[PDB]
Amino acid sequence: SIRFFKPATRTLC
Amino acid sequence: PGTRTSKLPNGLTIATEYIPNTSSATVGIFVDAGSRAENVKNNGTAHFLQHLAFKGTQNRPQQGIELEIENIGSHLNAYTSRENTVYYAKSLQEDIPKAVDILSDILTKSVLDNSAIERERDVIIRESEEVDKMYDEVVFDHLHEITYKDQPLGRTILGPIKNIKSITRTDLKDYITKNYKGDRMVLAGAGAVDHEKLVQYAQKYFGHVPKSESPVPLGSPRGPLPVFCRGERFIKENTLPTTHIAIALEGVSWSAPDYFVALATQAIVGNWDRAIGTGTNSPSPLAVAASQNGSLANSYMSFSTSYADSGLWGMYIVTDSNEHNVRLIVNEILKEWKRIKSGKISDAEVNRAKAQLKAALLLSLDGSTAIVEDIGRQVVTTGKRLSPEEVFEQVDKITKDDIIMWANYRLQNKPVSMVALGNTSTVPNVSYIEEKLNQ
Amino acid sequence: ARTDNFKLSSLANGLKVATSNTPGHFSALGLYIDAGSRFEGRNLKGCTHILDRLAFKSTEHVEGRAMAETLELLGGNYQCTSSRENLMYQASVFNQDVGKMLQLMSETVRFPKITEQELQEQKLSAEYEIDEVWMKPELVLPELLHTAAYSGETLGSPLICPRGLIPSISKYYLLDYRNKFYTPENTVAAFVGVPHEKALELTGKYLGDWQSTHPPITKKVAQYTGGESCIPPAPVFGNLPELFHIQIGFEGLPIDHPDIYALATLQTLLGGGGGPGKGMYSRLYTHVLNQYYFVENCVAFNHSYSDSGIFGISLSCIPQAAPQAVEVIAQQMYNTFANKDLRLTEDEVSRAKNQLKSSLLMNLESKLVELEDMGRQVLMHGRKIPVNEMISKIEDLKPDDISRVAEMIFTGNVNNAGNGKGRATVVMQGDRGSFGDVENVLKAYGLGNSSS
Ligand SMILES: [Zn+2]
Repeated sequence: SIRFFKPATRTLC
Repeated sequence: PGTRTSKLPNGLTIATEYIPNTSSATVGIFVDAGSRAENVKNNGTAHFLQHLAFKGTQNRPQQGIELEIENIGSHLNAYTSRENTVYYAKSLQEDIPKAVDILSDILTKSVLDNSAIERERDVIIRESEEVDKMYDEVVFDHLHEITYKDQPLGRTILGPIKNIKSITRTDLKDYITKNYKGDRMVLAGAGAVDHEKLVQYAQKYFGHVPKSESPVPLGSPRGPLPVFCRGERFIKENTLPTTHIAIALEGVSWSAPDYFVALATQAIVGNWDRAIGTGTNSPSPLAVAASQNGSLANSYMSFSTSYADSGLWGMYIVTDSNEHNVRLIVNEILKEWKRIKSGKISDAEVNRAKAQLKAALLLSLDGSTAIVEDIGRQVVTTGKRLSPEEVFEQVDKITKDDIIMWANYRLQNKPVSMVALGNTSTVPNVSYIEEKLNQ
Repeated sequence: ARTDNFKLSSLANGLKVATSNTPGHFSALGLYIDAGSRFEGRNLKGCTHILDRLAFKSTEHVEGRAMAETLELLGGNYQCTSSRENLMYQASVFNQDVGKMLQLMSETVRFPKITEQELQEQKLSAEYEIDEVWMKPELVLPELLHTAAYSGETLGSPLICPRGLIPSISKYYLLDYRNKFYTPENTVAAFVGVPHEKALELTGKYLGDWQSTHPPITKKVAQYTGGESCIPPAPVFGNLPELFHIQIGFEGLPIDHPDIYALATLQTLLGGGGGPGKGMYSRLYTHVLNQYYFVENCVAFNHSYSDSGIFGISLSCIPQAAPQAVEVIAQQMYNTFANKDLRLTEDEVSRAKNQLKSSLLMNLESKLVELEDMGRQVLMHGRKIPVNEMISKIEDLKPDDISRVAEMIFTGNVNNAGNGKGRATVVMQGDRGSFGDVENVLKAYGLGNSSS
């Protein structure tokens, strides 16, 4: 990565 | 010009931002659900649902959804977080209604075939085994478990293997029945979109959704505030090459008045990588120390997580399991937070941080999808959307003083929770950390 | 032109100034230079890459440190990149900062200092970058493809600079390159969300007095030759499965060619790969990925440039299957026009058409993408094709159109300015033998052209 914010999430990616 | 809003009789909110000179758009349904709406034996359902929503509905068999979307060149995706469940679509403007139709169909009229539910238990397991390979992911899940001890926010999104094997179609249908209420969801759209028409389609395809009997505005408090619990969990793993540590303190929620100030402070500390540096022309005393005499770690990353009623703010560290004394890098980090608390920061670094912050929150709102992301998440967790211009204002007004104040409030005589995975022998205690920080 | 609010004009020194769209939450701007690795010849090899890695360092009027700090203060969302056909400096900034960003951009474009130290750093750093690049098949195969397709000339002139040639890139050669390509008449200043009037004002202020060096015109047309090449199997890493790779192509079309939309539709129809809408209903998926799993990847590619292009299919498989790779690919190409029983269907074509319109339009939702596409279009043929026109040309495509174009390409019947051969370009990584008599299989399927 490089610089900011961070929450968890699961995706049907 | 700005974000248009309308509310359906069943409580559903429709929020929109038109983008000139476009012929495509994004529409998404946001539901205030996620894993924080489950319980211990329930844990993992919302995510399980997301998987099944793509397996077929009362109106369209699985392959039917796929082929239909692919023929008009649209895209369909979904995700689950601890706070919500989101299903969304990208399509040409001509297909917006088709999009709303399909979204509502997958969300509320999904088949949930017993055969499907059993085959899927394996996929979800496989998925679980993959997350276990992402050390950062692992560390933060444990951190949530101990920090929000025995609370909703303390459970993971995927849930325990135990639950993945035991979830039943009944569990699934109950979750849907309990949580899917108009007053608990937002239909957000941006791009080549007509607000009035979208509200109509909303009524047409989502009108049938039940209103909660005890409706509450999307912003209003879920109930008893989550409580931050100090604690520590050391996960010894001598086989791991790198060690991972996360240190947190109670942070800020989405609507907190000091929300942007908290982000500003995070940015002043910033990140650092042993190979790359800071990605800043001028590194902080912390970054310099981290890199000196052999390096004190592989990398460190300041983080901040927010929820409607709570938040976590802290540092995430990565060290060489065989080369680093974790204590040393922790000391430097605490030294840096104290520097801020003592006001020993320059106008320049404060300005650097505000600039970093504005770009990160604003220049990133580029396509309709990112904009729907912002409209949707803000309204569903907060009840409103601060506009880009409003956010700019909020960041721009931050002062050196605001930051010094905030740090002295949140990082002095407050509890901290910590998690360490890998070579734990060199990692300091949570009481060690508070002692040095408050000192 | 009309709805995009696109306006174009020139300064007296020839610098073209292009603007589009209307005021928004923020703006985008950039300088585009008609340069790239295809103009390096053998004498300036590696100069394009080093100059772009040197972007935004010290200039005659701005100390290196101040340049960096000011760019941070502007949000730090800026970059310089280059390719075979382009060299660009771009950024998105808040509306009130357009002028300051433009000033810095013209400082690094007109008055770079390029000190001994700065150059030494980028050179030292380029060696390590090349070493990494050579371990990535996704980067390496396409490189080999171009080199072979044009026999190392222009479009096939190395995009990855040979390791041994880096230390000899001197300030002298960088200045030579700059004096040949960094002239106002070879540059475009583009802005999105900035009023044309304002843009002319700012451009004139920072670039108006810039004068040309009137260098010797050294721009050769691309001559497709086609050809063959094979590098050794990659090293067997950890748990990773050993794979062989092969790319097969033919001369494609120039990006402004009239059948370009048919050809991109063909590309989409083939699709391939390694939620819904991800192209799982494309031919390469259905006829290859789903049929053979000794195939880990299979996709169609379409490299299109100003005067030529390379069109074809890429395939990655298990060492054991290599012997069948060529035939598999040949069949697919054949089945797009020469198989009466697998003619391109209305459904296939209609879906491909919508997926093409879709990805173009969605990509264009991004200001930086609108910006880059505008800059390059103006740089190339001095006009910005209006989106409406683009969509129309796609929607009017009919299955026969796609079939005609497929045949033209695979028959080796393209007639670009460079008057290319109709010979296939076949490039691969693995044991050469494992692939068999490549040319024979292709001829067996009527692919290519053997008679001039
Ligand atoms: Zn999942």
